[PDB]
Amino acid sequence: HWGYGKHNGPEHWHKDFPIAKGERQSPVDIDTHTAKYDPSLKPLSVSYDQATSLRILNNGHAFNVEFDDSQDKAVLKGGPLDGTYRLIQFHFHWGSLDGQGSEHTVDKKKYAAELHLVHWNTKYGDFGKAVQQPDGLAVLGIFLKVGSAKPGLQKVVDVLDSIKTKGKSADFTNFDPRGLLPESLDYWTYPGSLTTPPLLECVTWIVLKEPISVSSEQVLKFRKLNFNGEGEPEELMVDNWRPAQPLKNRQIKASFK
Ligand SMILES: NS(=O)(=O)c1nnc(NC(=O)Cc2cccs2)s1
Ligand SMILES: [Zn+2]
Repeated sequence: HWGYGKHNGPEHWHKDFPIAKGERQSPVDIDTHTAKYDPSLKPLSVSYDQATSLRILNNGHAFNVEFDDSQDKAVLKGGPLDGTYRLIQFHFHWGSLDGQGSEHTVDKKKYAAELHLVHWNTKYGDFGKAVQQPDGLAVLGIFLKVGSAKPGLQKVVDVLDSIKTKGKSADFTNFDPRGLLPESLDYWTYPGSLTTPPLLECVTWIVLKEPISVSSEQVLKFRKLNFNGEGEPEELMVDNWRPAQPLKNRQIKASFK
């Protein structure tokens, strides 16, 4: 099955998922000088005050913190979006070294990790229907650099020992995702895809300009997770990022000058 190793990594995905070579694949390199300011772009509206987190799961590729999305509790609106997108889960991609780990790059620069807050368009009724639509998802992407600790990330870091291996889950209630956001909501936006199989071209990507800083100890704990299940040979969950894909016929728009 697919993964991030030598024999099943991103260069192999197209064999099971031919859309891997499609017209709107993600991630991409964000060339900041080529991105065009669009003064018609609205400010982002992030309303996470009523967010209800449920649990955290190691899925063998990353870990997902999942939310109750059966009501408008945590929603993303505005920006390039029409309508309301409901938060369903967040996860990260990270490196084996601080010099790599992000999926999007900025003028070819790689960050240590990248946070993805995944939202689905409520007009499609549920996530499964939404991913079949070109405007089905909105993923808010936030870069992580190594520096000062992010206090709002610590509760995530501390539960990771309980989900070390593939298939392990733990209760994860009352987590506030607002503690993962940077100060500024200036963003770049472009139409793209899921960055893991099935690689569906259903995502409006909104990537924040300002990274958050996390500590060396915090990202070190991400790297102690396992791709494998318990009782299988240990393989550290690191470098679970897809590299930049061709931009093709797309324009990246910026919300800021
Ligand atoms: N890296 S990414 O954000 O582009 C993604 N790639 N695949 C994804 N699949 C899902 O979010 C399905 C799930 C919904 C709720 C729990 S899992 S997100
Ligand atoms: Zn992701």
